Amino acid sequence: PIKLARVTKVLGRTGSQGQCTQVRVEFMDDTSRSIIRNVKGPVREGDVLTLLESEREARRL
Amino acid sequence: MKLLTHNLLSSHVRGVGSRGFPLRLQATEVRICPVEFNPNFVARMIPKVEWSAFLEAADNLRLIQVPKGPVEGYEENEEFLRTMHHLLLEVEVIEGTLQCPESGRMFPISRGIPNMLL
Amino acid sequence: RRPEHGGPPELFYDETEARKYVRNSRMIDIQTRMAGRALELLYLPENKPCYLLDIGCGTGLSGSYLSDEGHYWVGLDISPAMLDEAVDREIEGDLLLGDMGQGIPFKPGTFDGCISISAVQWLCNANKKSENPAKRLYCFFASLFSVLVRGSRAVLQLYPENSEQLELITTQATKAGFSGGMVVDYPNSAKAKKFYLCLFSGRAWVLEKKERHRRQGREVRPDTQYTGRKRKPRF
Amino acid sequence: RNKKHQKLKHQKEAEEEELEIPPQYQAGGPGAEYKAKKAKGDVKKKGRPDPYAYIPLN
Amino acid sequence: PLADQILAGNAVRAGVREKRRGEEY
Amino acid sequence: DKLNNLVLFDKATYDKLCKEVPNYKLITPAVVSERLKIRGSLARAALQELLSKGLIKLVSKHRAQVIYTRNT
RNA sequence: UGUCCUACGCCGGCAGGCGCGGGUAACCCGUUGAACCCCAUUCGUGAUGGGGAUCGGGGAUUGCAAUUAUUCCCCAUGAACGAGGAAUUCCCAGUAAGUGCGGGUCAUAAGCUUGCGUUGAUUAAGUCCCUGCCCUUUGUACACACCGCCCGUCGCU
Ligand SMILES: Nc1ncnc2c1ncn2[C@@H]1O[C@H](CSCC[C@H](N)C(=O)O)[C@@H](O)[C@H]1O
Repeated sequence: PIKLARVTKVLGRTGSQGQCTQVRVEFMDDTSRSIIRNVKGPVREGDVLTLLESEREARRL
Repeated sequence: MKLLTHNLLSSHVRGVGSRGFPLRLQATEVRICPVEFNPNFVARMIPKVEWSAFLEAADNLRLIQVPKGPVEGYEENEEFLRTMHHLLLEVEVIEGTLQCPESGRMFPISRGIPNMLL
Repeated sequence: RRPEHGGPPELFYDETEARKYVRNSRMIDIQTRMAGRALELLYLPENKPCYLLDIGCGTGLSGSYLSDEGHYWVGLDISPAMLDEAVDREIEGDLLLGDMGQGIPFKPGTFDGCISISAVQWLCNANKKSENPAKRLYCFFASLFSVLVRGSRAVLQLYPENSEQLELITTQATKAGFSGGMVVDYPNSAKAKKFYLCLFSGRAWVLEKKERHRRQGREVRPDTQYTGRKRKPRF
Repeated sequence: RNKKHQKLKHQKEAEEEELEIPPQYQAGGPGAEYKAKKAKGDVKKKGRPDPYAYIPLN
Repeated sequence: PLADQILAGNAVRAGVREKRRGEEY
Repeated sequence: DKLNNLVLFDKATYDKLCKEVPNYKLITPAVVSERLKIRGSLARAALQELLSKGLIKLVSKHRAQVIYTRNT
């Protein structure tokens, strides 16, 4: 199910070429859950994302 | 669908290998496409192929009028080699079906290309 | 920049790409002389009828070249649009739709020769999580060594985007029993550098002493034309 | 700069194949004569066939 | 510490890098 | 394949134009040319003739794009 | 930028020809009436009014001399080319790109190289995956080096 969630903290540039951004995300519908995600594109604090599969939390070193 | 092409076919699925051949045939409409006749091609592919495969495949395709044994020669028997030319190289099953014997997988020959995917 | 980066070959090779492929003069000309080089690169004897595989057939202009030389062939491909425009081209041979990396569905001891044109480079990268290029290449190459006649030949044309693709392809080929090598046609050229993996199923002594005395830090005579030179015969 | 680029791209290719060879032996069992000194290209000879390269597979 | 090495090994370095790129009268 | 757009009004084509063009909700040369299989210059001429008889409403005029639509 | 730049008058359809003025120059070309752009007409998916190569005829101009076409003009011919399997170039804002105009080379080219203005963006504000170069630590992995196998069989002088 489509679930929407807001960016609180961008954790940094990840990926081999720096193509992705690791970011800290909290949900609006339940503003208690917190997840870590990888995004493509320019992200600043306050961006709200639409997640198709909001179960797994992404990871890169 | 060329007859030699089906009768060299096997099943590329992992379990039944390499005993997946021969594939069972069925035809709903058959066409004849003109193909050039080099008798050396037929004379070299006749020793290559199992002939009981021809018997079972033609019985699947309703057809009986084939030679029953390996017809080996120096390309001197024009009537025999012409019959195998018509049957193998010219008879095409443009629309048809294929059933895998040892796995049961279904392959529709749909104008005139069978799909053989996962 | 390159077709491989588009994704899986079932999605980059859609109907629009097929219609741009069939109406492309450079594609026709280059892939035609590549089919010529491919058929000339395996030493199948002259005036001898042979049975061939033409995998990565796409349009079948490689198959049209094989049928032009009198030889019959079986086409195998993954994209339906390529097979649709190939049957629209009224090619002589028989086609088949199926992924090559899963395995070629043919009985062993079958084909006199194999020709692959611009297709083996697509098995070097994984576009699905279930996909693994190493095992896929191993399976596809083992399927070649199975379905081919022992002692037949297989030419495998490619444009490797780096040496890692060549490394993995050659390792998976040599671990499937294949014996052969690489014909790199026009190696130092750029517009004609084409990779074809071809496969088949079976006085000094005094100088040293003076350098010793130089390293030891003492005065040494200058090294000249007359360093080691026999002054006279000794009676 | 593009010269050294291309040259040691080729050198990396050769080194990678040469380092492929020993584990290939373990787990299991190039146009230099056609290089033109005057220019980048590929010059034909009469004694030998058209320019090529043979790297055999082990 | 071991906790610091594990956390710093599973996180991403961020921040420091500067790129030098590029009236009244 | 090769289009065979008519260079001039046929009788049936002219009748079908006169009784099917004035109810389309969008009148441009391109749509009449594509769905009547006619050459676009004569499509423009037919649209100008239909405007001249006071039956179709022009919306905007340009050298690049001209658009008409129904009166009501 | 200019003692070859040129205003203007007359002739020829055009290249061009004749005459008469200005300019050693923010003084004259020159309020540099540029092209893209803008506004109307024709065209209608057609290797077609797209594209111009290559040719046939004639005219004009610079040169001692234009043949193997110096250059330009007019009429005719309308080839390949349908967005390039594949190797790669440059680039982060008045920028790329589209578009014209100047300077040097020059009796005549355009054909390089330098500049100028006009219209005006897509992406990006990161990285060390490829390449270059600079560091630091190290010489423990691999390679080298060391040892071992160093191929066997008969046949005559
Ligand atoms: N794994 C795979 N299995 C089968 N076909 C594949 C494949 N990966 C790529 N291909 C095929 O490779 C082709 C590349 S285009 C080749 C066209 C052909 N050489 C010609 O010009 O006649 C496509 O038709 C694509 O479907």
